[PDB]
Amino acid sequence: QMQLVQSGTEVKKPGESLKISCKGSGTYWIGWVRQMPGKGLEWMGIIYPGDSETRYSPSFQGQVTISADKSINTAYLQWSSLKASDTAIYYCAGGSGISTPMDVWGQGTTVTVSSASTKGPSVFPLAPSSKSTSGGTAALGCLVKDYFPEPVTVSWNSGALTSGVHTFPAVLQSSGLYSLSSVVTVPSSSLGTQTYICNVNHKPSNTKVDKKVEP
Amino acid sequence: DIQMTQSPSSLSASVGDRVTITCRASQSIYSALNWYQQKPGKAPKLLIYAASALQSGVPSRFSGSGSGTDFTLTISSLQPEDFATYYCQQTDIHPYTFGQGTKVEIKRTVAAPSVFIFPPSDEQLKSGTASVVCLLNNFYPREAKVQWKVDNALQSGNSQESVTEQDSKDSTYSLSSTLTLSKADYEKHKVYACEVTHQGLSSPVTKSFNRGE
Ligand SMILES: [Cl-]
Ligand SMILES: [Cl-]
Ligand code: NA
Repeated sequence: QMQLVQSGTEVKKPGESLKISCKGSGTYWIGWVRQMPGKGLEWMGIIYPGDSETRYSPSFQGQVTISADKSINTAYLQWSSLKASDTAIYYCAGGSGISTPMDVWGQGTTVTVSSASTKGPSVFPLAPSSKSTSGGTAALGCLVKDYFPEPVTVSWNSGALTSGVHTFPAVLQSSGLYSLSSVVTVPSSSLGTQTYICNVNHKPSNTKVDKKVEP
Repeated sequence: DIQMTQSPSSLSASVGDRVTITCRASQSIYSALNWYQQKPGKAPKLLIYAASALQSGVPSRFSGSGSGTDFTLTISSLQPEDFATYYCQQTDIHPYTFGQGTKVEIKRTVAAPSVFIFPPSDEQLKSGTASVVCLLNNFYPREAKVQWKVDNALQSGNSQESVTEQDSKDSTYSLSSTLTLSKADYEKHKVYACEVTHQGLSSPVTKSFNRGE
């Protein structure tokens, strides 16, 4: 398959420089696309690496540099001074032949720009009670609070409990730290019979927490 | 730049339905229009180029139509793998601008949420904060309003929410809202309430507790 392979996840501070890469293996042009978290696709610009002719979307002109090294079939997107608002996924796209534009896409490079620093989560119980019980069903969970950067993984009972589990998307707090909840609905008669443990892994901080959640 | 308008922003459909979604360009772009599919956590995939040409490997239930300013993407018989977000993009004039996307979600009947409230843990209070979590479980459609009240005072600026992707089994959504206060602020108030508004409820549902009760 013709494919475009992008460079890995980036976590940067405001004012840092950054250069990300897009390599073709198996296009006479490469485009760049921004997708901010929870938002749609935005066209940034294009380069023809044969002679490095570039064009920028007026929104991106002077905000980023597109470049290429034809000798190694690689294109780049470079910032001299990152902003928090540069937090996004970046995709490169190209054309596997002369008739089908944008048929090849890179897998995307996730870039986080924040003043926050690497931090493992606090894992708090969301205890089942009468305030979380509805006709024989109880809800319980874990609040996975104040971590940076994404992502975290959550399982229940080491992956044995999957039915009725809702693990929410994280929210970014005004502190610059993420928070997410994971909940499960269970028979209220199981409380006190079945142990419920949320297994939390935050690889960026090497944090692993197993939190027992009891009534 | 060319403005691309997609309609609708989201639509609900059943497996086997014929689904159309529209894309308008702010000037004629002839037949220079691509359609993409995107699923959560994945790169966009080209379905259709030149307004009506199927990309290799795309199922023949997908078709495109239109020329000039007004374009459509039709799925003749919607399959479970087709619930996704769709984008159009003009390929005529740089910059090659995108539409804002149309999400195709699964249609089901209205389902009221089950509402659960969770007081802060002693572990968190010792650490200096108080989070109160309001869970709206397994409802439809996605639109819901959660209001926090502390001693019957409406809160602003101190809560955040997020919603799950539609469950592929029962086609419902769930929503978590977190009210976060300082430990000092939490200790000054008695009654913590989340008030839920949803199409499935004939009137708002309040779940509440009294601090230390
Ligand atoms: Cl088909
Ligand atoms: Cl765009
Ligand atoms: Na046509």
